[PDB]
Amino acid sequence: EVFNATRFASVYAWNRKRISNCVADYSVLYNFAPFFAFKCYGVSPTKL
Amino acid sequence: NDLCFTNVYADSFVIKGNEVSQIAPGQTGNIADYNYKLPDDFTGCVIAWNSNKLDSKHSGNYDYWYRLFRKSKLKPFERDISTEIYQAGNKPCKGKG
Ligand SMILES: *[C@@H]1O[C@H](CO)[C@@H](O)[C@H](O)[C@H]1NC(C)=O
Repeated sequence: EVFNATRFASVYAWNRKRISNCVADYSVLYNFAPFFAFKCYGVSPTKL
Repeated sequence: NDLCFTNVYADSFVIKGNEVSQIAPGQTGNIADYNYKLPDDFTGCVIAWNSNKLDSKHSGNYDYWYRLFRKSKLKPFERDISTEIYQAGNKPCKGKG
């Protein structure tokens, strides 16, 4: 529901959604977009 | 000119402009992940000069290729010449579309 939206708000008003009480599989995140920059700081994306 | 090397390897490939900045030890992107990854402790140097006279022609040219779809990241200095359709969902689908 965060990747299937149609009105990603402008940067002046960055929409902030909270994710709680759920199981996080990032395979859907990988599938749902032809990524351009998966650059990550705090965690290694492979070990997610 | 003042150091003696036990071996020198020359890897050459045509690539777009921004992926030149992509090519560096410890980087990210569709090329640095699925096509060519340099080692983090890379002892070497990179060379990039523009070529619009041999990779271009009237009516265009599409001979070159690149991979955005791989099962996993490319461990450093590995070649992955293979034409396998990336699975999506749970289908053993073998084809385009
Ligand atoms: C958005 O949702 C529809 C719902 O069927 C889905 O088919 C589509 O792939 C989604 N696309 C994006 C870009 O989120």
